[PDB]
Amino acid sequence: ARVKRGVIARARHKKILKQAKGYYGARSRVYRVAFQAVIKAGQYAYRDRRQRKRQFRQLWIARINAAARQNGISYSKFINGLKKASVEIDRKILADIAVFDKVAFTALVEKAKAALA
Amino acid sequence: METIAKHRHARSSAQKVRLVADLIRGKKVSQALDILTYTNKKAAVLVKKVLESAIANAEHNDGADIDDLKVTKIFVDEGPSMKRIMPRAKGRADRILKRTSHITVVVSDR
Amino acid sequence: MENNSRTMPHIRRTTHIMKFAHRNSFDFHFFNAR
Amino acid sequence: MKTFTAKPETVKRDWYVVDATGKTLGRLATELARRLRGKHKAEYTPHVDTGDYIIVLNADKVAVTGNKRTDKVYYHHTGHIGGIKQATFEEMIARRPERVIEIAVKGMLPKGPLGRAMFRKLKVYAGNEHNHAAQQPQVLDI
Amino acid sequence: AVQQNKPTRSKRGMRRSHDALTAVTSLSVDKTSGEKHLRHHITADGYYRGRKVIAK
Amino acid sequence: VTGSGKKPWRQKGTGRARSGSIKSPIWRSGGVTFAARPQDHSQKVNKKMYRGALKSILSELVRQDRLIVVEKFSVEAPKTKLLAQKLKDMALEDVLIITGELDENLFLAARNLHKVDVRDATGIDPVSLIAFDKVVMTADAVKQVEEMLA
RNA sequence: ACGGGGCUAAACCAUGCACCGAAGCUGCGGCAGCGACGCUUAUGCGUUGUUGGGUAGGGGAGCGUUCUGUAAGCCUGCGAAGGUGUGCUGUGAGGCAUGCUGGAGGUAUCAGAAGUGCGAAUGCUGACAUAAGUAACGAUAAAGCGGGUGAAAAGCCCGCU
RNA sequence: CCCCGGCGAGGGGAGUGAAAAAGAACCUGAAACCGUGUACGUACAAGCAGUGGGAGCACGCUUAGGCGUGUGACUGCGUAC
Ligand SMILES: NCCC[C@H](N)C(=O)O
Ligand SMILES: [K+]
Ligand SMILES: [K+]
Ligand SMILES: [K+]
Ligand SMILES: [K+]
Ligand SMILES: [K+]
Ligand SMILES: [K+]
Ligand SMILES: [K+]
Ligand SMILES: [K+]
Ligand SMILES: [K+]
Ligand SMILES: [Mg+2]
Ligand SMILES: [Mg+2]
Ligand SMILES: [Mg+2]
Ligand SMILES: [Mg+2]
Ligand SMILES: [Mg+2]
Ligand SMILES: [Mg+2]
Ligand SMILES: [Mg+2]
Ligand SMILES: [Mg+2]
Ligand SMILES: [Mg+2]
Ligand SMILES: [Mg+2]
Ligand SMILES: [Mg+2]
Ligand SMILES: [Mg+2]
Ligand SMILES: [Mg+2]
Ligand SMILES: [Mg+2]
Ligand SMILES: [Mg+2]
Ligand SMILES: [Mg+2]
Ligand SMILES: [Mg+2]
Ligand SMILES: [Mg+2]
Ligand SMILES: [Mg+2]
Ligand SMILES: [Mg+2]
Ligand SMILES: [Mg+2]
Ligand SMILES: [Mg+2]
Ligand SMILES: [Mg+2]
Ligand SMILES: [Mg+2]
Ligand SMILES: [Mg+2]
Ligand SMILES: [Mg+2]
Ligand SMILES: [Mg+2]
Ligand SMILES: [Mg+2]
Ligand SMILES: [Mg+2]
Ligand SMILES: [Mg+2]
Ligand SMILES: [Mg+2]
Ligand SMILES: [Mg+2]
Ligand SMILES: [Mg+2]
Ligand SMILES: [Mg+2]
Ligand SMILES: [Mg+2]
Repeated sequence: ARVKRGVIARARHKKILKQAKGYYGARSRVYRVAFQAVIKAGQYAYRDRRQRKRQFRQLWIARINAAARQNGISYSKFINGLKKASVEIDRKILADIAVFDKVAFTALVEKAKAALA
Repeated sequence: METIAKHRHARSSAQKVRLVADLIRGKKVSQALDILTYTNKKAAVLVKKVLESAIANAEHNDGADIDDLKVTKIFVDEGPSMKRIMPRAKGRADRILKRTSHITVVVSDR
Repeated sequence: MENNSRTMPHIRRTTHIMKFAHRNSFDFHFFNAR
Repeated sequence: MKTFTAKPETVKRDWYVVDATGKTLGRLATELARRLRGKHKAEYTPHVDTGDYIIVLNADKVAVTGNKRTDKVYYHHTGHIGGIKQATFEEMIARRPERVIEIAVKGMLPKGPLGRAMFRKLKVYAGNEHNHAAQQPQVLDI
Repeated sequence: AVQQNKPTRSKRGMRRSHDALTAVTSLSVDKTSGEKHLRHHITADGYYRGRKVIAK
Repeated sequence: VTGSGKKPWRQKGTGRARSGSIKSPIWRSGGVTFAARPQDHSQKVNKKMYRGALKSILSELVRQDRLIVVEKFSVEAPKTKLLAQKLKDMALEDVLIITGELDENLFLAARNLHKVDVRDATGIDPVSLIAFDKVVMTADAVKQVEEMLA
């Protein structure tokens, strides 16, 4: 029962090189380099599913901070005021109203200034 | 209609013939023949005989006219190499490649 | 001896080529870590 | 829904003019770097230049505290061996005073192609006059 | 002295960006025979500048 | 493998991986690492396990309606056409015939029918009792299997 | 000899209230292991508690390849194996369908047996790169011209130096 | 058999054959490697060359929109096995 390897080994190598499309040089042509590059792309993709949640909250906070200072209050006093006024809107929606409905953001600031005073 | 002539297993490397084939790509065949006449390369002799043969194939087999033909495609491919042995110092042997090439000229009046 | 070389059948003893201490230009002052 | 990003073909940029007479050097430079980057706008995007154009007048009259007018030393190297060169704050003011504000603002900007394009919107002058009246710069009393 | 890394096909084509041939631009036309030739060279019939210089 | 035991090159100095034999299984044309021998693949079955397996197979042929008991089953001349006509008169196509002791008219007539095996009662085996669709035993063959299986 | 810019606080001490900050904790959705109790199981489901970083190493469960039986069956010139694309699908090894190429083989299911899975061993054999159109073209005794032949002559033939 | 070519090599027709990209360097014809064409990017820009975000352009769809494919300016993180 002698087994030859040609059909199985080619399909395994072709699966790796399909995932390595777009890569530079030997990373899209050569199996020894492409296999190594597909694994490093998988460690990066796992790590950046965690960093995607940090980088968007960092972006929302900087946009709330900019729009709150257009109404005379800082970020840390605007968040404290919305917590005292029991407003449960999160930073993703607050940064979105700050861009698309600037009047409705002013109404939230006056709600937060009222609870602090 | 396109018309092809080829020289297969031409005894020169593809890198040396590709320098001459880049001179006449896209030209009218009247202009391309006189560029090849005054190019001082051995590959210019080889490309001229393939272009002269593609011209004659288009007149005879395709009924074309000479004053409207242009070099639409021209490309040089690598052929098989002949392995030779070269003695070096102190008992060393190197391996000599004698590279060949495939020349392909396509003339078209459109 | 290397008796069945297909790349170089003409030669059997070849370490005068690549072994540094067996070349004809080897000097013993290269071996000074003593 | 995806988060808004500013598109560079539709970015609103404005023109301002700042008088630097008697201002502290670093406290003026942090506000300059905020507005060149665009941190004061709600449309802020970290990879888009959404900032403003700023004209700075009277760069030779900026102020520093302490003994920094004789003790702040600016270093650079020329690339040749032994070629380290220094200059005090007063030597920079007396020779090329627009460089003092430009160096301080460049160190507060991001490093890369985008921060080099943010720096291009800063227009520093040593005197009280500029020739950008066609851009109609608004007086920013910061 | 020899390389520590294999240079790429990108680096090979950048070096060959100065290897291109220049074509001769203006063959002259002899004013008696009408034959094309190089400038300041005789024709293949042996004319030069209107007269038969090489009776061959 | 045919070849000598000469070391292909020396141990140290040539700048190349060390070798000791041209017949190494790493090399092309070299030996097989765990090259095989002729072996005996036969297993032992206990006598009671062989007889206990036959009684279960025979009980399933009674249960799954695949066992046929007649009293007579033979042909009259050693002709293939006689048995093929006889079996389609009984709606039997693929069948094992077990008889008491073997008639040679029947043994010759079924040598060409590829779906039909004719056996005597002692030459049964557990695989052909499962591999054929129907099993026809004569009435004198059934009493021999009972004395064989105690 | 602040990470830098810069700083007379943007430094230090004391007190206070905010906010940022991790794969920690919470929220929502999903999978699996080990206990406990049960619509009742026939060995699976339901409820609940808890657990799930991992080398050496121990335990458990699977994928795929070639060959044998099932198979004188089933699929296939109305196109098999192989090759090359695309779509769908599973937690994974993988699976399924189909366009083009190819031109005669392939094989379900449940079992059985292994030359059963490769990136490394200065592994072995073949093919092809790189340096690179780079070094070199083998004695520094030496060539010049006219004619001939030829598709083509610095090197061949003839002649004179 | 005709044509180019040195009464070459090699090729283009024609013809045979189910097929000549089955043409004798001959079944199938993978990969490394080398070219031609097209779309997008690229000549103020610093590093394991990816990954997360993402504008523009091109080509398909199908609509009272924004999806698919290719490319990837700019930007956070990131020193192969
Ligand atoms: N006795 C002389 C044998 C020579 C051989 N080719 C060698 O290289 O040894
Ligand atoms: K021997
Ligand atoms: K197929
Ligand atoms: K290896
Ligand atoms: K080369
Ligand atoms: K010489
Ligand atoms: K074929
Ligand atoms: K081929
Ligand atoms: K290929
Ligand atoms: K990036
Ligand atoms: Mg030599
Ligand atoms: Mg010798
Ligand atoms: Mg070595
Ligand atoms: Mg063998
Ligand atoms: Mg016995
Ligand atoms: Mg038979
Ligand atoms: Mg620090
Ligand atoms: Mg908080
Ligand atoms: Mg978190
Ligand atoms: Mg967390
Ligand atoms: Mg957790
Ligand atoms: Mg674990
Ligand atoms: Mg854990
Ligand atoms: Mg089988
Ligand atoms: Mg198969
Ligand atoms: Mg297919
Ligand atoms: Mg094996
Ligand atoms: Mg391998
Ligand atoms: Mg390994
Ligand atoms: Mg071979
Ligand atoms: Mg070979
Ligand atoms: Mg080599
Ligand atoms: Mg060099
Ligand atoms: Mg040189
Ligand atoms: Mg030289
Ligand atoms: Mg010589
Ligand atoms: Mg001479
Ligand atoms: Mg002569
Ligand atoms: Mg034909
Ligand atoms: Mg046919
Ligand atoms: Mg055949
Ligand atoms: Mg073939
Ligand atoms: Mg091919
Ligand atoms: Mg540029
Ligand atoms: Mg510059």
